[PDB]
Amino acid sequence: GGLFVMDE
Amino acid sequence: ATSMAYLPQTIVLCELRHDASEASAPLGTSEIVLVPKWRLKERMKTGCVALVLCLNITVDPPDVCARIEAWIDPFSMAPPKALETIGKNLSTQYERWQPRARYKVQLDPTVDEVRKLCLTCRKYAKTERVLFHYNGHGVPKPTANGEIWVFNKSYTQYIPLPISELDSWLKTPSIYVFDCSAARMILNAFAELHDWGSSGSSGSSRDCILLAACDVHETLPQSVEFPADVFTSCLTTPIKMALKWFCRRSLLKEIIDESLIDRIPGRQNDRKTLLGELNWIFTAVTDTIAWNVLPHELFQRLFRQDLLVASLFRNFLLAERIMRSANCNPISHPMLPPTHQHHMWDAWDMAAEICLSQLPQLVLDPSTEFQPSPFFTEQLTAFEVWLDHGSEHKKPPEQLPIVLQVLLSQCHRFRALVLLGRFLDMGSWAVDLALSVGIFPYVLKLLQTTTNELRQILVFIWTKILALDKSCQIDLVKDGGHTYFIRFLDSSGAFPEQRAMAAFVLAVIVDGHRRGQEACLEANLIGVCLGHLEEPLFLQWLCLCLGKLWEDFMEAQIMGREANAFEKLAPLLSEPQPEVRAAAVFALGTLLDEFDDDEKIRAEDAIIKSLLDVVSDGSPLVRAEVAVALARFAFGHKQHLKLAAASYWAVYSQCVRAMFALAKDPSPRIASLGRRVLSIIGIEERSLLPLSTIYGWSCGHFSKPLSQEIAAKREEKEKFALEHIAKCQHSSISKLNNNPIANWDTRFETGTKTALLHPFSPIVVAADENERIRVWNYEEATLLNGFDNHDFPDKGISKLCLINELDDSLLLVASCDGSVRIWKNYATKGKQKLVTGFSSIQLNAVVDWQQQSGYLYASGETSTVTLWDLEKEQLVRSVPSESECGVTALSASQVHGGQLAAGFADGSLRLYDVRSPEPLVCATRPHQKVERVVGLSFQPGLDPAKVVSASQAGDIQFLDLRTTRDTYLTIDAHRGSLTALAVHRHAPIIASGSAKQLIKVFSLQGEQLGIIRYYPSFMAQKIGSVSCLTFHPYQVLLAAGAADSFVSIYTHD
Repeated sequence: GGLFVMDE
Repeated sequence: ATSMAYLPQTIVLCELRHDASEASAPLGTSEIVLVPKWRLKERMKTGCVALVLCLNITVDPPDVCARIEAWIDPFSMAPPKALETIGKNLSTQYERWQPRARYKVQLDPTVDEVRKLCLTCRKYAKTERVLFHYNGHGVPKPTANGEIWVFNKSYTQYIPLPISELDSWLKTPSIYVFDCSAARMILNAFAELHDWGSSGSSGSSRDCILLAACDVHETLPQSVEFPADVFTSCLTTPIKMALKWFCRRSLLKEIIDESLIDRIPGRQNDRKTLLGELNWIFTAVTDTIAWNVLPHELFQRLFRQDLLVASLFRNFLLAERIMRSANCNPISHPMLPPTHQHHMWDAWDMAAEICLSQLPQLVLDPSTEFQPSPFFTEQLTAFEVWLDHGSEHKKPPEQLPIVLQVLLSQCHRFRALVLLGRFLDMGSWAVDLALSVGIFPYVLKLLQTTTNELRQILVFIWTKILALDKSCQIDLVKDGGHTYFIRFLDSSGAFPEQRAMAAFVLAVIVDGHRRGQEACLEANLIGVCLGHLEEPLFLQWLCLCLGKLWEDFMEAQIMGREANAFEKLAPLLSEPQPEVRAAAVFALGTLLDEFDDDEKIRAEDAIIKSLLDVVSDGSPLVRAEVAVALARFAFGHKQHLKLAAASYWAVYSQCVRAMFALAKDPSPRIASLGRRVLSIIGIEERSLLPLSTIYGWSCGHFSKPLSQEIAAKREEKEKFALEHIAKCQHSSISKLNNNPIANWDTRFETGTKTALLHPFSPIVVAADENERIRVWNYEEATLLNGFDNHDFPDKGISKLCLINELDDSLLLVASCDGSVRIWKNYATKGKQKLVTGFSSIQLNAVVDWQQQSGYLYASGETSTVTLWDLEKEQLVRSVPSESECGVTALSASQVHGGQLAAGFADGSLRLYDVRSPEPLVCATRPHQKVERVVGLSFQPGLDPAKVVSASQAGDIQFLDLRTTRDTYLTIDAHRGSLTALAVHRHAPIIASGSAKQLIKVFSLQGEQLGIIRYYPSFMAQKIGSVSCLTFHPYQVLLAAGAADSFVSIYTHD
C-alpha cells in the first residue's frame, strides 16, 4: 500500500 | 368510501427473503463466491541504476545546433569537467524519483566497462529491477543489426556493442531508456532476441521494459528551443521541461522571463508550495490519462507496481507530447495507445498558465500569496456531473484517479470521500473500478484519522468495499482498523443504520479469521454488542457479529457465557422480523462446542431448549438456522442422541423429536437439512455438517445501492373490483343458465376435491385428492400449468386461496395435515416456486386466509384455533375453540379484520373476535340434526350476519347474530348428504351441492335460481362427493366438481 505519499 | 374494506392495501410474503426467478438466493443456497482480479502483491523495486553516457564532446559523429545536456552547457566547462557534472546532474535528476537505490555512472565507456557495469548491477539487485539509461549523442546511430555504439580506450574508433550481449549481462527484471536518434532500431532488435511465443499478446515474454526516444528513420531535434537531452529531460525533469516548452511555443515566449522556471519557489513535496502543487497537478493529470487510455492489466504493471517505472511512464506521456512537436515519435515496449492531445493536457496547459503568471509576482517578494489552483475543485465537480448524467456502465468517470490524489490532502478530502462513496454506492463494478485505481491503502490509512467529520463516510466506504471483497480482513486487522468501527459502535454519533454498517463491517473482519476474532475479542466487541442489546437491521447485525465472533473459537464462547449473552440474545427469538430471529438462532447455535454440571452444560442445555422452541417457526429462514444449530449440537452429542433414537424408535429426547419433525418439514430445503441431521446421528468428518446461510444472505443487502407501474396495475384491479362489486349487488340476478361454459376433464382418477376461480383473469385452479394442481383456462379451453404440491406419501388436500389478489396472486395450498404451501407464478407453464411453507397446527385441517389483517386462521380436529400472522411469519395466538369436537368449517370475514366464523362436527356454530382477550363472541346451535357443518361463510355484505350453516343434514340456515340466536331464514336444499356450499362474496346469491349428483342455486332471500345435475360418465353411481362449488369473486360464474373427473363452469346468461 503505497506509490503516492499521504501527509501525516 | 366504505368499500376500502373490500380492497385491503396489505401485501404479504413479497419481501426479499421470498425472492424469485434468477435468484434461489432467498436461503438454503450458500452465498455467491467471488474471484478478484486487482491482485499483484509484488510491489516491485528498482534497486540499481546504470547511467551510460556516450557523448564525445566537440566530436560530432558522422551522422550530421542544440547541445544542452542534463541542463548543463558542456561547452561552458571544457570536455572532462563538463562530462563529470553531467554524469552527476543526471544521477541527481533520476535519484529524485527512486532515492533508495544505487546509481552507477559510466562516461564515454569501453564495451568492457559497460559489461562490468551491467554485470555488477545484476549482481547487486538480484530479483530487484535494474535501470539502464543510455545516451548515444556523440556516437553513431543504432544499427539494423541491433547495436548500441560505444568507444575504445583511445577514443579513435566507435565500437558497436550488440544488444544481445547487453540482454545477457542484465536479465529478466530490467528496464532500458534510450535517448538517441533512430532508437526503435534497438527495440526492433530486442524483440528479435528471443524465440516467439511465450505470451498471448503483440510480442512479449520476459520482464524487459524499453523506452525509446524516436522512430527508426527519425533523428532527435537540433532546434535551440530544445536541448539534446529532450527525452531524458521529459522523463527525468518533467516539470521544468514541461514549462520551458510551454513558454517557447504557446504564449510566444518573450513576455515571460523563462529563467523564473529555474527559480520556482518551494519543493516538489509541499502541495501548499507553488512548485509542489504544480508537481502534484502534473502527477494527477498524467496518471489520469494513463488510466483512461490503458487497460486494467497494463496500467497496473507500469503505473502502479514500481515507484520508478510509474514515474518514468508518467513522465513518458509528456515526452509523447513534447517530442511529437520536434519530428519524433517515442515508443515504450509495452506499447501503449496514443496519449498526446488527450482532453486533460488542456487542463494541464490551463493550470500551467495560471501558475506561470503568478510566478512573476511571487519572485518580486516571497509574499506566499499563493492561491491554490482550482484544478482539484474543478475536477471533483466534473465527477459530480458524471454521477448524475450518464451514471451507468457508460464508460468510466475519468476523474476517478484524481479523486484518489485528493485523498492525500485534507484540502478536499471530505468532498472527495463523499463523492467516492456516492460512486461506490452504484454497485460492485464501481468498487472494482475504485480498487483498480488503487484506493485501498489510502482509505485504509485514513482509519487512523480521529476527525469525526470523516468517520460516517469512512464506515460507508468500508462497508461497500467489504461487501464486494471479503478478503480485506487481513489488512484491516494488520493495521488495527478493526478498532475504528468498534469505536463507531460505541460512539455517541447517532443513526442505527450507520451502526448496522459498523456491525456488518466487523462481522466480515471476524468471518473465519482467528487473528481478527482475537483482535476484536481483546477490543471488547462482545461487551460493545451486548450493551446495544437492551432497530431491526441493527439487531440482525448485532447477532451476526457476535455469531461470527464466537464461532469455533471457544475463548469467545466462554466470554459470552460470563457476559450473559444467552440472557440477552434469546429475547430476539420472539421478534416480528424473521431476519432478526434467524440471526439470533445463528448466534446461539455458534455458542455451542452421564450426570455432570459445569458452567457450560447449564448454558448449552438452556440454549438448545430455547432453539428447540423455534423449530416450529413460520419462516423457513428461521427453521433452516435451527436445523443447522441442531446439527452442530448433534455432532457433539452423538452418544446420547443415538440412545435417544433407540427408545423412541432428559433434553436429548426433545432433540430427536425435532429432527424427525424437520425431516418431514414442508419446505423441502428445511426437510433435506433435517435428513442431514438424522444422518449425523446414524439414522437412515466435520465436513458433513450443513452450514448456516443467514450471514451470507444478509451481506447482500450492502452490496446493493442504499415504482410507478406498481401502482398502475394496483389501481387497474381496484377500479375493476369496485365496478364489479356494485354490479354484483345492484344487478337483478336472473335464473341460472344450465348451458355450461365447460365440462373440463382434469384426468383426476378419483376426481376434483376443491377449486378456485381467479378474480382478474380467465383462470380455474383445481386440486386432486393427492394435491396435484392444474391451472385450467376457460376462455382459451387450455391448461396453463400442472403440479405436485409435495412429494410425501401421505397426501390430502384442504384449501386453495389467493394471496395479494390486487398484485400478482400467490396460490395457498393447505394440506389436510395442516401444512401450508404458497406458490408464485402457478399460472406459468413450468416456472412455479414454493415461496414459503410452514405447518400450521402443532386430523382434517381446515384453513382460511384474511388478506385484511394478514392472518391465516387454521384448525381442524383439535381443541384450538391457531392464528398465524404472515407478515411476521409467526404463530400469534392459540385460541381454544371451546367445543370438545372438531372444527369442520372455518370462514374469516374479508370485511372485518380479526373476526372469524367456525362450523363444527356436532352441528354447532361459533364466532370469534381473534383480537379480543376473550375470543369467543357467541356460540349458537342453528340447524338441529347433530350432523357436521360441511360449509359456512359470512353474508355478502358489510355487517356480521351469516349465510353459514349448510349442514350435511341438508339445511342451509341463515342468521344475523347482532339481534337473535335462531335462524333469520331456513332453506332445505337437500334431503341429507350436503357435500358442499358456495356463498358469493358480493352478489346476493348462494349454491349448494348434494351427494345425490345434484347442485342447487338460491337467491339470498332463498329462491330456486337453478338446479344442475352432474351425471355420471359410467355406472359407478358415485357422484357422491360434489366436493367443489365456488363462485367467481366479482361475477356470477359457478365452478363445480365431483367424485368423477370433470370441472364444469356455468353462468346466468
